[PDB]
Amino acid sequence: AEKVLVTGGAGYIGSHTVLELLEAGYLPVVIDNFHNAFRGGGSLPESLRRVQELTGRSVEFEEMDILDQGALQRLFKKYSFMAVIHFAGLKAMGESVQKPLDYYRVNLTGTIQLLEIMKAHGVKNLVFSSSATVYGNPQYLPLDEAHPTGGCTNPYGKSKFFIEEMIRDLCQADKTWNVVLLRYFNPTGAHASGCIGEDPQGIPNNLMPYVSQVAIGRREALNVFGNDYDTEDGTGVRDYIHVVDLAKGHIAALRKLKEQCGCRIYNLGTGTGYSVLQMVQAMEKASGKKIPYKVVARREGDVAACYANPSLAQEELGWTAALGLDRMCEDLWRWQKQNPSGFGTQA
Amino acid sequence: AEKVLVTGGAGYIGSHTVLELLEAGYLPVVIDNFHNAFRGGGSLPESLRRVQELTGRSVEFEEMDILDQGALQRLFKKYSFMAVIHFAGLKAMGESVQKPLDYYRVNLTGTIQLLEIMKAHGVKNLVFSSSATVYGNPQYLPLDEAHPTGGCTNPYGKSKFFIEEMIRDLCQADKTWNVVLLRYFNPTGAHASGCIGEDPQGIPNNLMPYVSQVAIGRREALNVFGNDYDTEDGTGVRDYIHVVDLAKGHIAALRKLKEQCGCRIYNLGTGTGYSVLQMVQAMEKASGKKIPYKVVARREGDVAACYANPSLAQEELGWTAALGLDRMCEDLWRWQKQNPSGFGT
Ligand SMILES: NC(=O)c1ccc[n+]([C@@H]2O[C@H](COP(=O)([O-])OP(=O)(O)OC[C@H]3O[C@@H](n4cnc5c(N)ncnc54)[C@H](O)[C@@H]3O)[C@@H](O)[C@H]2O)c1
Ligand SMILES: NC(=O)c1ccc[n+]([C@@H]2O[C@H](COP(=O)([O-])OP(=O)(O)OC[C@H]3O[C@@H](n4cnc5c(N)ncnc54)[C@H](O)[C@@H]3O)[C@@H](O)[C@H]2O)c1
Ligand SMILES: CC(=O)N[C@H]1[C@@H](OP(=O)(O)OP(=O)(O)OC[C@H]2O[C@@H](n3ccc(=O)[nH]c3=O)[C@H](O)[C@@H]2O)O[C@H](CO)[C@@H](O)[C@@H]1O
Ligand SMILES: CC(=O)N[C@H]1[C@@H](OP(=O)(O)OP(=O)(O)OC[C@H]2O[C@@H](n3ccc(=O)[nH]c3=O)[C@H](O)[C@@H]2O)O[C@H](CO)[C@@H](O)[C@@H]1O
Ligand SMILES: [Cl-]
Ligand SMILES: [Cl-]
Ligand SMILES: [Cl-]
Ligand SMILES: [Cl-]
Ligand SMILES: [Mg+2]
Repeated sequence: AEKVLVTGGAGYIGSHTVLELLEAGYLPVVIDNFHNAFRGGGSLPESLRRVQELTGRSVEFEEMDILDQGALQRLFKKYSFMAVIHFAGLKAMGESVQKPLDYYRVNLTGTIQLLEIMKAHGVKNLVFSSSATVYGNPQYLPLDEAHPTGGCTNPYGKSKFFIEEMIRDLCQADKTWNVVLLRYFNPTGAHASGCIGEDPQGIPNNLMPYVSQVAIGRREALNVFGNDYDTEDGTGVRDYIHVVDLAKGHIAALRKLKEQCGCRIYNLGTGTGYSVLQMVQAMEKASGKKIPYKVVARREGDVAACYANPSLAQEELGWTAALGLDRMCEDLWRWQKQNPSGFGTQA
Repeated sequence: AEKVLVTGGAGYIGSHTVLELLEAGYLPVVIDNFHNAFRGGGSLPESLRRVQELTGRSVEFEEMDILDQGALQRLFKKYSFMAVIHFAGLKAMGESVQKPLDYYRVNLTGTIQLLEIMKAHGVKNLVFSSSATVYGNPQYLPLDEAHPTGGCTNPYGKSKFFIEEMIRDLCQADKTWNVVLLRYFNPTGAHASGCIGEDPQGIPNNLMPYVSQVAIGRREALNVFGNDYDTEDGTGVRDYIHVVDLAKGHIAALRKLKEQCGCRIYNLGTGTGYSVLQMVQAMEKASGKKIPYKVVARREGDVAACYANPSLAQEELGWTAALGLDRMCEDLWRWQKQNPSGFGT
């Protein structure tokens, strides 16, 4: 009977998570300001309109910015939330380094405000979207939760780190709060229906969408950012994790909250690292198309290799990433093929 | 632009700095929300009313909160600022650990709003009130700017480190910004006049005001937080710096901004550390009163010794603290004796 508030719920990870919540019997209330989500023909973001169709369950949604104090207050007054899953924020589009204040305002002040509003309304259960970037340049691998944090590169990563810190202090000061900080690795793939997925606007900054776009025939070749790293093939290595697994990890996080767990931090990754070339190859296999690429200059601030140690999460969260590489690629391909130009309003 | 905005200008360090600004020929505009400042009988906070009286120069003031975006907008439209000295914030009333959100809201969100307005109005010159707390538990002494920072014990100190980091990022992103981050050590003392000084409410958390309150007779005895540290006498050692010198350091920071220095960080300390007992003794000498004390348990999170390496500030800012221990004690006593109840009741 008590709701779960989902901020930034119309985005990539958020939409997939709303779907999992609905299927698991939860009742979400979703907010988003369309900063990086496509408007549908109706009131709902297209992503969520599709989630409603897929699940056969209604999606409760309000267009709203987490920076809008009054709206946020009214929302918390109107419903009785039992928890909040916070995805809303700015993510690097390689942008952060150039616009620190936007990241500090949206991510930092936006989250402080949300926490204040939560406290004031007696909602002290949170699931926070963190990231492997908080670990900075890996000092060792795989990255376990004990790996040093902070020392992050850009404003985006620092914003995530500062937020983690704040929540940690909050839990320390008030034993009644429960917060699960989830450090995601590299989310990829799409819901198996092929109806929703990652919907980038313009030239994708991330690997996977660029690859699929080449495979679909929109882009000519993949620009590989350096091949001189200290890795097996010289190309960057990352722990790619299926968005569906990631979304399910959120449900696990809600259950953890119910245990009155205090502050907990978990990596959400598969524990397996793949290089850029390995991802291209898997995409060629999924797509049944050759995927050309060209090696270009390294990208500023890029790390050589990053991958998780997912044992804490398996142990404490009762969660593991069930989907493999081919699944990720096949699911991404399905979304891409069925939606050559991403989301669009209904015909 | 011409004017200098002084946030939290009605506070301890800020009011002394406003005085110095006025004496140096600057034109300040002060804002404060009275969160930790005493209101006078007029518009001005008592501290500033006094500064006005002492300098014979007017104090331009506006009561407002840094968290008020609308008020910030109006302020920046009304005046043409050339720089901003940012003192406004919450300090540990030992509190931080217990009220993180208040600290993060006022210190982080407030500073971010200020930086935004500054950016909006093209006022990209800032002097920020930082603290030696950012260094965390000292790895070596004295503390130079190169010592590691972050990994702060508390929400208050963390807030300070996060702010420095944000400012660093801002300066990186926009080379037109100039920012001087001043890491204060342990501010003490008062203006020579004895008319203004630190005005704590309730039982003071800091050593000096507690000491002065014992001497004046407001407190029975000083509780000494441990005598078993690895210090010459077993008690905590700190770099006590006269608030007047600190205020003067802000003027040196202003001149630094004019060089188009980008982001610079400096310690504001004397480089001389004194123990709790040494301070007690020096205050007995200054006040002519006895200051009884009792040794109690160590205070959670306390560091044995902390003091500055003042070289960089001397070399780069061209500033050094001139007033020593006796002077600090003499000035602190005068303020306390002459104002037994602080600014008012
Ligand atoms: N995708 C990744 O690789 C990745 C990795 C690390 C952590 N994260 C974090 O996880 C979260 C979700 O990432 P994602 O890939 O789904 O990104 P996304 O951009 O698709 O999702 C974020 C959603 O937040 C919304 N939003 C942005 N600012 C808002 C505001 N002020 N008020 C309300 N809504 C606002 C956007 O419109 C968007 O729908 C983000 O916080 C992101 O930083 C993602
Ligand atoms: N005194 C110290 O020992 C010490 C140590 C190092 C750094 N600092 C920092 O130096 C600064 C000044 O310290 P101080 O001793 O003068 O403290 P203070 O409390 O006397 O001065 C702060 C002033 O800011 C005002 N203020 C607080 N919140 C405000 C808000 N939201 N809007 C507007 N005004 C607001 C308060 O009313 C007060 O007058 C603070 O940033 C403090 O954290 C102080
Ligand atoms: C949303 C997000 O948090 N992105 C961050 C994440 O990126 P991260 O590197 O994890 O993820 P990407 O998808 O951008 O890149 C994955 C890998 O593919 C490579 N690649 C990617 C795209 C492309 O067109 N060509 C190519 O060769 C990258 O160099 C990397 O080796 O960590 C990086 C390093 O800390 C940061 O710089 C990014 O801001
Ligand atoms: C760990 C820390 O960051 N603490 C704060 C404290 O520093 P800090 O601890 O240095 O300063 P204090 O004035 O509180 O104490 C100075 C010394 O006196 C001792 N003492 C103090 C009071 C008392 O009643 N009895 C006693 O014995 C302390 O143990 C210490 O050794 O004030 C600074 C501003 O002034 C703040 O910037 C700091 O956030
Ligand atoms: Cl409800
Ligand atoms: Cl007045
Ligand atoms: Cl003016
Ligand atoms: Cl001094
Ligand atoms: Mg393990």
